[PDB]
Amino acid sequence: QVQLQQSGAELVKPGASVKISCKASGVAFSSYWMNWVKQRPGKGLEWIGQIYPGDGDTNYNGKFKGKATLTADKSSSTAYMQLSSLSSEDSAVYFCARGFIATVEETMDYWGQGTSVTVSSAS
Amino acid sequence: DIQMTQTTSSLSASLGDRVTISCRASQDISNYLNWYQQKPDGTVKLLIYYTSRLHSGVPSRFSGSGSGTDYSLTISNLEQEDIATYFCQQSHTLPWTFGGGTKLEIKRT
Amino acid sequence: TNLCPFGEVFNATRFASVYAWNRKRISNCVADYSVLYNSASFSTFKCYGVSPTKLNDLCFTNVYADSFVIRGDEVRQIAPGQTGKIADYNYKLPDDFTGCVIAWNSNNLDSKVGGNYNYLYRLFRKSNLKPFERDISTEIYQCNGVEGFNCYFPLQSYGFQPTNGVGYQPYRVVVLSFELLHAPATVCGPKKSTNLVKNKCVNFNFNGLTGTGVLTESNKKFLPFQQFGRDIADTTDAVRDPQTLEILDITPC
Ligand SMILES: *[C@@H]1O[C@H](CO[C@@H]2O[C@@H](C)[C@@H](O)[C@@H](O)[C@@H]2O)[C@@H](O[C@@H]2O[C@H](CO)[C@@H](O)[C@H](O)[C@H]2NC(C)=O)[C@H](O)[C@H]1NC(C)=O
Repeated sequence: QVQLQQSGAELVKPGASVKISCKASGVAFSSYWMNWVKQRPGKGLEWIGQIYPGDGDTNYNGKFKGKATLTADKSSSTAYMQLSSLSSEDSAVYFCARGFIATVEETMDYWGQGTSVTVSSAS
Repeated sequence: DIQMTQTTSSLSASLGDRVTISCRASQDISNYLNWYQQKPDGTVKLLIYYTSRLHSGVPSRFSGSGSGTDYSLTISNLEQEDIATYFCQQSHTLPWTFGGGTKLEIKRT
Repeated sequence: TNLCPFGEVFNATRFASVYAWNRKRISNCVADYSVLYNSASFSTFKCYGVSPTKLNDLCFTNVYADSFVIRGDEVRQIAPGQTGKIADYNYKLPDDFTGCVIAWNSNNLDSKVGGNYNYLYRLFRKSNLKPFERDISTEIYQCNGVEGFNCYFPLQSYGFQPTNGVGYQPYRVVVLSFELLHAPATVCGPKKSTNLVKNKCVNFNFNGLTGTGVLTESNKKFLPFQQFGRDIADTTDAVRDPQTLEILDITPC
């Protein structure tokens, strides 16, 4: 079955860096775009970025350019997302989706379970 | 980037009634719009692509229409599991944007 | 009964460059191309050897699909008997070309804000290339190394920015080629076959071969690959039923 599984919730101190893995099972992971999307609670979806595992082609949103880094792992078929210079506003739910092509456009057909990341200094 | 707007932030409807969710775009995007549905638990799945194509496994009670800069998703008969949040996302220009999302409720206080 | 994909031909997240046009073979399927009328609303969809509507009633022996991406205003180069960089240096069709051409705008998919660089094309070449010929070699054409006076790099990439006006936006092109009615059929649409009737004047359609007559049992012994029977008059005498393997003679009414 086409399954996109992600890691659990993350607790990150501000200013640190965090890695999120999205692993694809039952998919030719190296032939379709991986789109990463951010959702703050009560706010609309924000398209963070997109990577092509086949050759490492990446397209980054202007707002998130440089802040987030996307890498591919062909062997384990996993897309890694690295967040640097975390602040409290970055606390959100991050989704990984597959960019299928309907011969005219690109659509995010299959979506992951979503990783909740919270940035704070509480115990 | 293309500005994506949903006029109705939320709406309440009864079971089995046709429900229309609008989506207005700042710039013409032809019919390069996708409708996604997110369950209250957080699970999200594709619903409609290219504004009229029904995705695999999706009940036929859903439909899409529109052109130019205005589109709409229509539920012919609302059912209990259809209660979710619907997002319209463009694909005309590379910085893709999602709508504000519309949440459905039952007619009650 | 098999359904050949048409997915990795059309539904592909990254088409190849024109100079390296991707070639695919399709065989042994119920090619229900009926999706291709309107599943994408192509800008150009033109067919030479047969009208697109009639294509559901023709059975082929081989189907080849060529997928690539070309500059917008250059789509007209894809027609047979044309001239120019695209039609002479990296892709050419025969004059008697059959099969047909589909092309649709793909500005959103292929264009990049900073200028796409995956898509290349051959600008310099020693001489024109024969139809359906692919060249990938990247030596320097008119000189050592890679650069110099008249020592120019053969391949250049379109600056596919989204802001480019119509005629510069990248267009995705898929070209189908298939032979008509000389070999055992391999690819064609449903044309759901009915029961076969013998010794009665009926019309018949066997693997695209259409006619009218009376079908009778025959003792002629064709070879395993032999399908059609012919006379000195070059008419169709005997044909072998595709479903079950026996030979039937045809007699005019
Ligand atoms: C291009 O693909 C579509 C498939 O639609 C979706 O594609 C992927 C996102 C996949 O993960 C699934 O969610 C969907 O199937 C083809 O259109 C449909 O294809 C399916 C085959 O499973 C078929 O059941 C439907 O009837 C097709 N039509 C619609 C309106 O859903 C389309 O055919 C593909 N392109 C070509 C040229 O074949």
